[PDB]
Amino acid sequence: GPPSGKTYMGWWGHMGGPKQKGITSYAVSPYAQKPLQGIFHNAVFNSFRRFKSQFLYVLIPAGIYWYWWKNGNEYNEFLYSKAGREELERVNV
Amino acid sequence: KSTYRTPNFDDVLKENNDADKGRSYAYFMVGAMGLLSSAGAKSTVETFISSMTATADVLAMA
Amino acid sequence: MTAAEHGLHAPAYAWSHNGPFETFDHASIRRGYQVYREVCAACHSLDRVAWRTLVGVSHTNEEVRNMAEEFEYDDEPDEQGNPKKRPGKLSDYIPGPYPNEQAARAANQGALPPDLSLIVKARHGGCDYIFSLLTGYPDEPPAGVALPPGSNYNPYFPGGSIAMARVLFDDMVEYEDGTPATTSQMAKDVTTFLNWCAEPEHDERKRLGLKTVIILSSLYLLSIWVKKFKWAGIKTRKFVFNPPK
Amino acid sequence: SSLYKTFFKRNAVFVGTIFAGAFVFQTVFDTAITSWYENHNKGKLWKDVKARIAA
Amino acid sequence: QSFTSIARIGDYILKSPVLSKLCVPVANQFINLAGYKKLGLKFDDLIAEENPIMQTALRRLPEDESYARAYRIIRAHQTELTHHLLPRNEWIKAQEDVPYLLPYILEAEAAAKEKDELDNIEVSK
Amino acid sequence: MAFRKSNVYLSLVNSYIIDSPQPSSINYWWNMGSLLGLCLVIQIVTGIFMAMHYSSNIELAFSSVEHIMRDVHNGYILRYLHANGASFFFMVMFMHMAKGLYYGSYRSPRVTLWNVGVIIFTLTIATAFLGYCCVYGQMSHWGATVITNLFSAIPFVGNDIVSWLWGGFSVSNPTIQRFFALHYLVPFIIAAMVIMHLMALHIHGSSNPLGITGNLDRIPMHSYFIFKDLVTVFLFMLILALFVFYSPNTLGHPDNYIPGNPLVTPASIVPEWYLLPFYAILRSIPDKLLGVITMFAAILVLLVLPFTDRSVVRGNTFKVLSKFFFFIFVFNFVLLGQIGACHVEVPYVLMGQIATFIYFAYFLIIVPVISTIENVLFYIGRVNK
Amino acid sequence: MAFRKSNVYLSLVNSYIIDSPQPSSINYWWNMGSLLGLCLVIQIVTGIFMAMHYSSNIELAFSSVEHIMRDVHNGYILRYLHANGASFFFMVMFMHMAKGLYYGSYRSPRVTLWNVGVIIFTLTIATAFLGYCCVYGQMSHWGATVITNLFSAIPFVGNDIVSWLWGGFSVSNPTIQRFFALHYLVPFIIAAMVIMHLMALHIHGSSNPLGITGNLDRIPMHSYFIFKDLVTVFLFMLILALFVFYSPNTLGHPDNYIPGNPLVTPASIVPEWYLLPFYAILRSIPDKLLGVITMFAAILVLLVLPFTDRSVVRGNTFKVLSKFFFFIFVFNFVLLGQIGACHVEVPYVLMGQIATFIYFAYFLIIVPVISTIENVLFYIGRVNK
Ligand code: HEM
Ligand code: HEM
Ligand code: HEM
Ligand code: HEM
Ligand code: HEM
Ligand SMILES: COc1c(O)c(C)c(C/C=C(\C)CC/C=C(\C)CC/C=C(/C)CC/C=C(\C)CC/C=C(\C)CCC=C(C)C)c(O)c1OC
Ligand SMILES: COc1c(O)c(C)c(C/C=C(\C)CC/C=C(\C)CC/C=C(/C)CC/C=C(\C)CC/C=C(\C)CCC=C(C)C)c(O)c1OC
Ligand SMILES: C/C=C(C)/C=C/C=C/C(OC)[C@@H](C)[C@H](OC)[C@@H](C)CCc1oc2c(O)c(OC)cc(OC)c2c(=O)c1C
Ligand SMILES: C/C=C(C)/C=C/C=C/C(OC)[C@@H](C)[C@H](OC)[C@@H](C)CCc1oc2c(O)c(OC)cc(OC)c2c(=O)c1C
Repeated sequence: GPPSGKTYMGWWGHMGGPKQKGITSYAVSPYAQKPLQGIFHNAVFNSFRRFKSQFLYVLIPAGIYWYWWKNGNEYNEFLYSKAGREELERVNV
Repeated sequence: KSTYRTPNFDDVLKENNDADKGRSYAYFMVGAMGLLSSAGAKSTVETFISSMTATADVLAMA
Repeated sequence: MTAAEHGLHAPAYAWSHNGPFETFDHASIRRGYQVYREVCAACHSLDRVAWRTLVGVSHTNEEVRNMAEEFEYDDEPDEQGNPKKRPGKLSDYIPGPYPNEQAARAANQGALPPDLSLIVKARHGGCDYIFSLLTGYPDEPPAGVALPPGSNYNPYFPGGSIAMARVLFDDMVEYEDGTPATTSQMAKDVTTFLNWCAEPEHDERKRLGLKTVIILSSLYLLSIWVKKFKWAGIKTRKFVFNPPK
Repeated sequence: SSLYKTFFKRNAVFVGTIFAGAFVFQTVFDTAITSWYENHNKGKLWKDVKARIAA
Repeated sequence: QSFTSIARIGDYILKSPVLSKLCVPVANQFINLAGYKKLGLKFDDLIAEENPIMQTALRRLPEDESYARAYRIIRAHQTELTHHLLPRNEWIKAQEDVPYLLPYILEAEAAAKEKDELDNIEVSK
Repeated sequence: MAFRKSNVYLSLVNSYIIDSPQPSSINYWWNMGSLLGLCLVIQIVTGIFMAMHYSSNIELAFSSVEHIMRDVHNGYILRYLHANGASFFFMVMFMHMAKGLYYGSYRSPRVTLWNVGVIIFTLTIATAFLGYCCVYGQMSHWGATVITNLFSAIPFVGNDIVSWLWGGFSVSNPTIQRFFALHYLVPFIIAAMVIMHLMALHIHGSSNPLGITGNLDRIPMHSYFIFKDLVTVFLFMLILALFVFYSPNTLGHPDNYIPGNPLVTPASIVPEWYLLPFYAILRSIPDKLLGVITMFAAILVLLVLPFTDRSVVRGNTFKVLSKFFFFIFVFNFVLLGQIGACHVEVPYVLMGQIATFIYFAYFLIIVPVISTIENVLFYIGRVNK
Repeated sequence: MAFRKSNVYLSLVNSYIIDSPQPSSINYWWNMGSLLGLCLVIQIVTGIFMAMHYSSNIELAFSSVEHIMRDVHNGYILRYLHANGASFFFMVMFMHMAKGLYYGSYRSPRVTLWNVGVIIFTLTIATAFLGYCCVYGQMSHWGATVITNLFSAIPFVGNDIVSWLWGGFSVSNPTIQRFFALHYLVPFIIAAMVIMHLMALHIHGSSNPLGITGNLDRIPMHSYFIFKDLVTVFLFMLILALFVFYSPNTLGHPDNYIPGNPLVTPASIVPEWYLLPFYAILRSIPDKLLGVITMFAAILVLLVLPFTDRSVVRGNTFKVLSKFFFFIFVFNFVLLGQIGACHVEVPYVLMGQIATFIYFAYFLIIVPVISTIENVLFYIGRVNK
């Protein structure tokens, strides 16, 4: 038809992957499988894994920013109380 | 390994003494989702359609 | 910012309409209307509330009709074109005390009493704030506070200096249902009434929410199950590699 | 379950039955909820306040 | 960033025994934390392939390595979607985590760099 | 062939929604895009039904919205869906963008996809501002005033642009009537840009959490991801429902229940929450022109990431330093928003200026430096010469 | 390959507008479609700029249009472009349709193309009616009244539809505000249908005046038909300009310079000219229900032509009887419109009933009979046994 730019994805039968040989896959009908009362007993000590790896990447930046926020806030509170109106005059303009 | 030697699926396979166990569960779930969706869609359509009916302030008894 | 400039944080009272399953108390709404009529209406308009919305909420069809007819509204000119007036009907909006803004400022030392139709939604703190303001006038300002002439002190108002004096005093209203008209009782009632004015759909809205949340919850739990079923072949799929010669 | 295999017998539920069940649900569910709701709020409703007024 | 450039910097560090003893332990620990070996991948399996250098390189890979990369990638996707890692005895060991594609990449970058040089050569008389 | 393939209209549907080959391993983070299409539909449908009852005249606009709230059957549901839906539209857009950032979705060959996304984001921000003005509450009037004035910073012809945008001496009837007309239009331009977004998506397909090729194991969109989308569609609706029915005003500002007043700017004025990080960035620069330049640049700098990401692998899944600094970026962005909600006062002004620096330094400095270091670390950890 | 081919967005432009293979012999009758796209653009652009100044409240609508006429700089140009452009939009649509009728463009394999066209026509008629109501002159009010009442003819639930469409007891403020909102929407749905129209056009290409294959001699759209389109674009603009500047009210009705009055229907009420043939058809049936059924059927019967054209060649170019009866159809259609403009009086009522019959008989009787006869005439004139 109208031509076409070459891409990095094709379609079923010519996806653009490398030639596959030697790999054999197996599967079983959902119909033949245990109705979903399985997970648990086999899979709940399993997961809750992927966040043992991750929680530090989230928590430590979170901690840094929460600490930094709490500190600046408590300082602003002091500045606008009676006790701090002297420091307020100093740091303001 | 020989491709005729099928890997173990015993952890997943329902020990089949009841044949239509997963089918009856799946079709009940699929059926119930279909029911509550249709009722939801009906209610959503009626909500919008009724917003076009005469507003509370224009129903004057002259 | 200083605490005075911020205003005192209003505390959380146990309003009977707080909570997902709770309707307004309609007896409190009924009473609150009386407090509005007999105290507040002298300075505060209620422009967005039509008489008809009272019917079936706080009053009967008959009661509201009598109340509306106590007021005169402009009517269509007669056969000859001269203007003429009319008793009020249910289609009319509750009339305000002043004809224009300039007349309202004249009667209040130059200050403008806001319309109260939305006042509960137009302030942080909502019912807690309105109530606390009305019951929170100290007999004397804290020491050192120099109040402008014509101003009043109230810790819950930002800046402390408010142009409305305390107006609620014990037993200035004779509740039609026998209830002791203490100042905190009257405050509780108007505030409940003003929440209804601002949110007339409240009771019905929460009833619809209850149905909507139950259906959607079920649909959520259901779709999880259906997804897992439709994915079971893919999730338990197994591969083997036998490297080619 | 064998409760399914009595009504629908290993076949899925069909749209017509789904649509029909939905009309039934709508009415039943609404009454059940309104009932619970009005009961939970007994005392506070206009229904209840009107029972204490007469003029 | 080209692999020619990563190789330049990396080899400089690897030779000078000041840096070599300082960095490689850091790098070794970074690689273990990365976690790709627990999915059954080698680092070179991770290189973004949607460019001409990497397509040239993958084209030139011997058959047996190609089929092996294909299996490791498919096995990684399947494990990822089950939210598991492989059994530890299936993990890629450090001895196996070789730069198998690197020589083909470096070769293709040099060929490409020369063409760019020759297409733009000036002449002096 | 099957009719769904052979028919001219259905084949579009088939290639985008039914047979479209998806990488087997995409996770629930790839559900946000369908949720954005859903959001766009909710906003358009509820807006059209409200438009039927809305008057754009500056005398009538606020009351016409009160009329929708009070007199229109289910009117409060339409308005609360629209208002809360706009917020949910931004929550999900930020997540869609953050997903793209984390997994290197902006990378080649999806640069065009990313750039069109940045345009949609600008258009969506402009659309919500136009809608917010239509209420004509206090926040509406001063929002319209402040934001149209952004253009006064333009050298020589800036005040001319502003008076042209206003249609007069100040924000008035001309202004609100044209902002309604424009608010109606731009959603349809966003719809056309979404189609262009999906066109660029289709030629390369989705990426996946491993950052490598998906070509070796695809499964069809239909069934698997249609029903997987359904899971998050309902969860999305559940939560939106909890706000609309139980807490409809929690995400807005009480001052916009006060009719706009040209003579008085409330002390309590605060931008809409989804605009706060950008507001903070502008407020941190004590110069008019440079304030508005830096704020716009905070959006355009998103365009720079395909070039400053020097890594040789797509995405952060196997990158220890990049993961860490990504979350520094996210929480820095939340801080920018918390600063925006605060007063221009001592600790806050400095914190905002430092957070602003961190925001830009991420794209221009941290990512190029760190991705280079990670490149080299990957190499010397395996090569033995 | 060339960038115009390789780029995802430009290749669409290239395949539709630049390299698109056209049959060498298409004549100026094939210029109408581009003129329709141009019309759609003129209507949308001028409508949006006017919307900026328009108030849909029933108290303000007529005055807000007078405000556009008097106070808005170049406002009279926008309004007159919009109003006269709507008329020109119909002139060109009738010609585009008549072209299709004559050259057998509705035939296989372009049936889908034709059917989508019929939908666009219905949508365009509904859009112009919605706009006409927005003026709220006398013709606006009674047009809205008469046309919403079309639906009251529906068995049992008809008056319920009408009161729902009105939003009350009669055509009032609810009605005009929702008709403006709808008038703004439907042009964009027409735009999406035009894209679907061009999609079906693209897979089979244009037909040509000979009615045979174009595959043996194509020339590119670009240059040849781009510049050929330009010729009729300017001629179209010239003539539209003569009306807009020199005769801006000649195609409208003087009664719509009178504000709508719910108590008085002018004796001089006449539909817009482009609706007259259909009006006449309805008026010819002395029954309420059957009047509105027959009128709608006069539009739907266009769908029947691919089946009742029995000929074995596409188009009327080499068909003596078909050419003759085609022009009977055209001039019969003009008569229907001249009857519509007349009083319900003696000669006219009968003439309208006979012209109505001729209208339907063309599709259902004349074309099948005549095309069969012509089939046989072509055969026995050459076969010698
Ligand atoms: C009757 C019990 C009553 C109520 C209720 C009430 C409420 C009220 C509110 C909530 C405000 C707004 C305060 C704010 O800005 O947060 C307000 C303001 C004013 N009022 Fe009032 N008010 C009640 C009664 C009365 C009466 C009878 C008068 C007139 C004598 C009066 C006056 C005013 C004025 C003036 C203000 C303006 C405050 C300011 O701008 O400083 N109110 N009221
Ligand atoms: C991407 C789409 C859209 C977004 C993000 C959006 C957002 C908004 C926002 C933020 C508001 C103010 C909400 C508030 O009341 O606080 C608003 C108001 C409004 N919008 Fe939209 N809008 C969109 C599309 C539309 C469309 C297509 C229409 C159609 C006319 C429309 C009509 C209106 C109207 C009538 C109002 C005023 C009523 C109200 O305040 O809710 N909107 N919109
Ligand atoms: C109304 C707005 C938008 C819509 C409807 C939309 C829709 C989609 C859809 C359906 C997908 C595929 C599924 C997914 O990955 O979630 C997608 C992918 C993508 N979108 Fe958007 N999008 C929108 C806005 C944006 C924005 C604002 C950006 C970035 C600035 C963006 C960047 C991307 C990218 C880079 C991808 C590819 C992700 C990957 O495969 O790794 N989009 N979008
Ligand atoms: C296919 C597109 C359209 C057609 C055929 C069309 C047709 C019409 C017609 C017949 C009128 C009445 C003209 C008269 O004054 O006598 C009208 C009025 C109007 N239209 Fe449109 N229209 C279209 C699109 C639009 C769009 C997208 C807008 C955008 C809001 C719009 C806004 C208006 C306004 C504001 C009026 C009242 C001003 C006036 O009377 O001219 N129109 N339209
Ligand atoms: C806004 C309206 C429309 C637009 C923009 C449009 C546009 C086009 C364009 C660009 C062409 C190709 C050039 C030409 O043949 O003129 C075309 C062809 C065609 N259109 Fe339309 N059209 C519209 C409405 C209609 C209607 C109302 C019908 C019929 C009920 C229709 C029937 C056809 C047919 C059958 C063809 C093919 C003609 C042939 O090649 O012999 N169109 N149209
Ligand atoms: C390869 O990656 C993909 C992928 O391609 C797709 C498609 C999906 C699935 C997601 C989608 C298909 C989203 C699609 C949605 C859109 C493109 C929507 C575009 C926007 C719109 C606003 C639609 C246009 C709507 C209107 C004009 C509104 C209609 C108005 C009406 C009916 C008014 C009615 C009222 C009256 C009074 C008449 C994926 O999930 C995905 O990755 C996993
Ligand atoms: C095989 O046959 C063909 C053929 O395919 C083509 C393409 C042509 C040539 C004709 C065309 C390409 C027509 C094309 C035009 C369209 C499809 C137009 C679709 C309609 C629209 C309304 C466009 C969308 C427009 C808008 C949203 C308006 C933009 C609004 C703006 C800028 C508002 C600005 C204002 C402010 C205040 C910001 C032929 O002639 C032909 O046969 C000879
Ligand atoms: C016809 C269309 C026109 C003229 C305008 C469209 C384009 C403009 C924008 O982006 C597209 C623009 C919204 C901007 O984007 C950089 C946003 C981040 C705005 C951020 C923003 O919000 C505020 C706001 O909401 C307020 O409310 C009460 C008040 C405000 O001051 C106190 C602000 C404010 O100081 C800023 C910077
Ligand atoms: C929300 C949208 C709604 C409810 C309506 C849209 C759909 C309706 C149509 O088609 C789409 C409709 C326009 C119809 O189509 C059969 C046209 C041919 C109308 C023909 C028409 O015009 C008249 C007109 O203009 C008038 O003006 C003064 C007065 C009229 O009486 C005297 C008429 C009239 O008697 C008829 C039949």
